[PDB]
Amino acid sequence: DIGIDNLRNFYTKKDFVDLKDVKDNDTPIANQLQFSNESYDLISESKDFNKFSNFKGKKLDVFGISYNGQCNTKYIYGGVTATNEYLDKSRNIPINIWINGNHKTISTNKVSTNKKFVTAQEIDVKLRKYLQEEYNIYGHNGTKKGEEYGHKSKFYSGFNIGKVTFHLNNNDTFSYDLFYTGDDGLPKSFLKIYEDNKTVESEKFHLDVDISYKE
Ligand SMILES: [Zn+2]
Repeated sequence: DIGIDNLRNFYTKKDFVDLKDVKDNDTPIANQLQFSNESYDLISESKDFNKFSNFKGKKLDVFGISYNGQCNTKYIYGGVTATNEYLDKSRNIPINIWINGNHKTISTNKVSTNKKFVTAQEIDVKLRKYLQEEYNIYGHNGTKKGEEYGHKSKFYSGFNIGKVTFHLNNNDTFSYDLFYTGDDGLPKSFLKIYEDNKTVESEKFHLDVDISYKE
């Protein structure tokens, strides 16, 4: 299943997109923003055409996972925020985690943001990299961390079921499946979850994470 190696690589090894104060190119394309550098163009795709219209030609930040495009292009789903408000300090997002039923609470510099409104993508990708580093959820993390959970899953890990829930202060929520591989195991499919360019107010949410196994 190609999705095993692609989740591991795209979430936990491949460098995230992280652009600050970059100008969108203001093309006529309604569903795409575009950011150029000397070697390639990054195209962000979204279904939030109203947001994209407001962002055309503006100074923006971009964060998330890109995947290769033809010739001189790379793609990301969403990932875009307005460069107008930032917190004074990065906020480490509190994480309530249940690991095979056992609960703990943690915060870490590894899951943090200074954006007043952060994409869900930025937080999720940071979180999954942290979960891989500490719990080896996708297997083959290259350290001894998470050996205690074993290697029974198809990832060579202790886990094959999991969820991240964004828990907003008003007890609205939304969730992503930590082991979703899309229709074909390819990033162009599984990253499409981020195409809404959903954001959250960084000071006013926390994360609930559940990871477990069923044979
Ligand atoms: Zn909660």
